[PDB]
Amino acid sequence: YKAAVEQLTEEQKNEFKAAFDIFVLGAEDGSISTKELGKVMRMLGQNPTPEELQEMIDEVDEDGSGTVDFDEFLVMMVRSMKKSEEELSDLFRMFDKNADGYIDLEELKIMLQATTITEDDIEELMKDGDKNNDGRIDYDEFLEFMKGV
Ligand SMILES: CC(C)COC[C@H](CN(Cc1ccccc1)c1ccccc1)N1CCCC1
Ligand SMILES: CC(C)COC[C@H](CN(Cc1ccccc1)c1ccccc1)N1CCCC1
Ligand SMILES: CC(C)COC[C@H](CN(Cc1ccccc1)c1ccccc1)N1CCCC1
Ligand SMILES: [Ca+2]
Ligand SMILES: [Ca+2]
Ligand SMILES: [Ca+2]
Repeated sequence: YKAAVEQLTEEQKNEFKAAFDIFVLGAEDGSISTKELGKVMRMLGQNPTPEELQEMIDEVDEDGSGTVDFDEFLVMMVRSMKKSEEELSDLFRMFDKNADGYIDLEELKIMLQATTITEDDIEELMKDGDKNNDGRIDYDEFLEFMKGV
């Protein structure tokens, strides 16, 4: 909910902002349309249909603008943290190409293709998610990372 968004620390909002920035790369009016959602999806190795992408945009577009702005992105995230389990597993697998149950530094570099976010940002992301210091994020770490401890 809108209010719950204000429970996020200032650092969480910034991190979500960094993620939002990747989606709006080269976007009109800096908001996420089906076009940008399709580009990230494709960069992650998927091949969504127009119906699937439109379904995702409508699910989080609260003002019927047809696009997702940062405020709506935040609410969307707050909502998933506080079905979500399944999307999380798929997302993990999108990064875990060899299916060994880990996301290593190289696999995270997928986010630099056709791209705002930098290698330093990636190595930092890795440190944030890698709790046991083995240079990788396993599924349990990933879930804790995505849900918030
Ligand atoms: C590498 C694969 C294991 C991940 O793809 C799984 C897809 C993702 N979904 C939704 C989704 C998108 C983003 C993040 C998590 C889930 C999907 C839907 C439309 C287009 C591409 C993927 N789900 C489709 C139904 C069950 C599998
Ligand atoms: C997967 C979770 C961490 C966040 O859940 C949001 C995703 C799609 N997101 C994020 C996303 C999209 C593609 C690839 C990775 C993550 C989303 C993003 C932008 C616009 C709309 C939805 N689904 C929410 C319900 C249906 C959509
Ligand atoms: C799931 C999406 C809404 C984006 O989530 C963004 C980041 C890291 N993502 C990076 C990412 C960028 C763009 C699209 C999808 C994901 C991430 C990626 C891989 C492994 C761990 C985190 N999470 C860190 C803690 C909560 C936010
Ligand atoms: Ca909107
Ligand atoms: Ca892997
Ligand atoms: Ca680890």
